[PDB]
Amino acid sequence: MLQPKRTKFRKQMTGHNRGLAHRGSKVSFGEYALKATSRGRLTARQIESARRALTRHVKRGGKIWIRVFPDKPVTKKPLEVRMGKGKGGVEYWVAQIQPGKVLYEIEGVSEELAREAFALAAAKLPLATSFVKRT
Amino acid sequence: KADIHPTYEAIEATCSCGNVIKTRSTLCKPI
Amino acid sequence: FIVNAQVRSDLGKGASRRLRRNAGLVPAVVYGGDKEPQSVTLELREIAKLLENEAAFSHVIALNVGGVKETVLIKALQRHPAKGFVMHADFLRVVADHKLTAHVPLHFINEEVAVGVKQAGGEISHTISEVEVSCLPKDLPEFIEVDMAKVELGQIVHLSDLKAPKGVELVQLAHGNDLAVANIHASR
Amino acid sequence: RLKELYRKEIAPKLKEELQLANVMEVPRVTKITLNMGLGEAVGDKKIIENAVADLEKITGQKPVVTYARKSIAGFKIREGWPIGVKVTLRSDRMYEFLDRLLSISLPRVRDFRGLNAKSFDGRGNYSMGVKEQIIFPEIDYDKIDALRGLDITLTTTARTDDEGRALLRAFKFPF
Amino acid sequence: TRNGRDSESKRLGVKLFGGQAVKAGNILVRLRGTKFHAGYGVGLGKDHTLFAKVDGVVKFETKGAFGRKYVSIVAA
Amino acid sequence: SVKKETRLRRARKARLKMRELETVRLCVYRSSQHIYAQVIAADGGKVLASASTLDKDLREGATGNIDAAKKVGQLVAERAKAAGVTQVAFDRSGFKYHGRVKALADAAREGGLEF
RNA sequence: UUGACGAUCAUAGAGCGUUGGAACCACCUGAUCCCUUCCCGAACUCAGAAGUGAAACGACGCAUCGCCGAUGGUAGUGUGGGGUCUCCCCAUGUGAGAGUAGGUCAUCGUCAAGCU
RNA sequence: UCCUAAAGAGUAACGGAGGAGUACGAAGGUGCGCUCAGACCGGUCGGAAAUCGGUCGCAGAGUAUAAAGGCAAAAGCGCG
Repeated sequence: MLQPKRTKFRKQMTGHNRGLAHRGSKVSFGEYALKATSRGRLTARQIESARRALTRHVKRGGKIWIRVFPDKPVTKKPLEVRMGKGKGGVEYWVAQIQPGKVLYEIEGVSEELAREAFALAAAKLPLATSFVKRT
Repeated sequence: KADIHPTYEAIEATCSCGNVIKTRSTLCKPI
Repeated sequence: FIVNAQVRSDLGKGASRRLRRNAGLVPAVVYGGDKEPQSVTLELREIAKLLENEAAFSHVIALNVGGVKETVLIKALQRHPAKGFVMHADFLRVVADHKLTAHVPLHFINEEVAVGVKQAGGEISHTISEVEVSCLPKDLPEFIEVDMAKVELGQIVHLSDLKAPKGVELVQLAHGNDLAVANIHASR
Repeated sequence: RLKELYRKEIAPKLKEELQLANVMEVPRVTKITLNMGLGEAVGDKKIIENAVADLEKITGQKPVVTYARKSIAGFKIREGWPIGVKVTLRSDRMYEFLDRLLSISLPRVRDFRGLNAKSFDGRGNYSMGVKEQIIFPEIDYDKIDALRGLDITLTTTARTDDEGRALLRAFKFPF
Repeated sequence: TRNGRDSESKRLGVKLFGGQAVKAGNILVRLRGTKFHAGYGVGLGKDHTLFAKVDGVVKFETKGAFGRKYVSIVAA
Repeated sequence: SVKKETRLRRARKARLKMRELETVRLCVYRSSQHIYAQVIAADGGKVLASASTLDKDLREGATGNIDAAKKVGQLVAERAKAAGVTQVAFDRSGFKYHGRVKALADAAREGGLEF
């Protein structure tokens, strides 16, 4: 899926997920967008479930942009292992969302076609998203 | 310096020294 | 296009948040060429009508500060990112002679029937909008009409092609660049 | 010889020709660093002493044999090996060398070898290589060995490459 | 594969701040290679350790081209 | 130019070490016509004594020889003693201490002014 | 009209354009003689102007790049208390960064030297 | 040596990343000189790239040895 080609390091801290989103909250390319109103983190297989939902409800044209990109590796110790022997291996990759961030953009369609298309992509994402327009 | 070794006694030799060694004291172009 | 204001002699973080929940107001400033910057309260119920309007961004608005009247153009909107609503306004006095700078909407007026669309299986992809302006404040550009009905499947449109009327310059040609505007391409 | 041919004849000749305003814009010829040798089979280093005594004898000065900075172009030198020659010729004995070329070096080439495939660079300099024999001011043509060739890189005091063309056009570069 | 092995934390810093009084051997800055340059009356020892030579008050002033940090001691 | 900034690049070492030591500096400046000399106080911005060829009572038309510069270092050794100056340093200012520079600085040691 | 040495380090920079000689300065002539080149009077040095302001250097103009940069708002945060408590909110003290209006073709000091 | 380490020092984990158990009689002292990589165009058999010439550079090179902090009085390079 979406992940970097080569990385300067292999593992990374956890950190926190604070603040709002002041850059990333403005629609730039499309004319409609699905911005996110609750904080969370998306695990890069949800993105391909939500992408392949929008691309078959259009069928005709339109252009799709994917604004967010996962770059944060997240580990997971295997089962039946006591704690404290190192750090587990990287299983998947995560992007970090915070309220206001725009997830998908669309243009070249009707608004009422697109409004019922982001309904399909929102049922695959674990966040409370909304519908916004270009100003 | 003095390390440069001279042929300039013969670089300052005869210029129009016939067409017998230089093969031309009449033209510069070979044709 | 008309608004009316008040003075706002209370500055901070604490006094600025109590405006938004208690009274429903919105802070603002008026800063211009001739005078000092002056702060101002407006309502969130009024600016909502102006921001809903189409060409109101590139247009002159008369402001009633007290009974004080001034022709005011708007160049900023700080906006709440999470919920989405207007936060402080930051607009500008208009002098009769100092050049000006604002942003102008585009329309792409005639693209129903394009030769790239009707002859070849066509698409029209608007890359840019909100192109700037550098005018004289006396005569305003509300918008700019662009016509992509004409020539081709497979041509892009630059900034040099579309024309700014009555002697108005474009800042992007004042710098050494020329941005592409719209494309016509084949669908997937 | 050609120095005072230059000073009296050519130096006023070019001034109105390029419609120059004073003396000091009229271009000069500065130096001949010229070249010599690329590094053919100098892993063993003993061919340099032949190539030194070649250009030592036909110029009058001494080679300053060049080492390598960081080499990749065909080979791994382990840089710091003798690879070059680089003999620079200057004013009082640069006009004296220039009269060997194109006056009595034209019969030692056969097949016109002037400006016949070259052009300049953008700043007004001329560079040219040879492989055939040139005129020798002392008789040195049967030195029997592997003849390594060399270049005649020239630097002017011009501004553009057109003024390099009229520079010593009186010295009749073949075109 | 396994990685502990840190070092033991040399205690670098800056002693003797903006308005102190000094002597003749005070040290004023350990250093790690010229965060601060030798100003008017200071020493710059072997491993770029600054030190005083005369008595007075530390300054910590920025001067000159390159904008380098000059620790000088002012007889005040 | 090409020449001028390189001798400025050569002069900034010794001129900056004479600053740190707080020494009365004797500076010099050579030209292709004639030769200057100045004594600058211990701040770099105050000139105490200064002797030149271009004074209106020394211009012989033949300045800029080695024999011309011997008289320049002669007259500067005595205006500093009239200013009460000894214990000086000699900044050669990027000039190689060989010819007209060195011959002037021998005239200073003869004059009683001592380095 | 200049020349040296500083003060201050871009609001002092870069780019473009214009302009200055016989006082200064620079290029310039020749290296015989000092002296120099891992080769070369290029650089270094010496005896020296003619010749020239072309180049270089200084001055004078342009905000085109650069560089400084408000006010207002916003982020964060010390103490006290809250709440739906992996995050925020209230009282109170504090308050950027980014961006906007706009600015900038520097300002001085010491001598010799040009009304001076 | 860096990070965890909370803008003074210090500070743990079978917490994340790397290195040493030496070299040098000049690779030390001192005086005198001198600037990088790269880009590009011209140039004999190299040739994407050797040497040479040139413009543009504005440390993107270098530093005996890991990384961090530095370096135009260059702490980088050459000669007596």
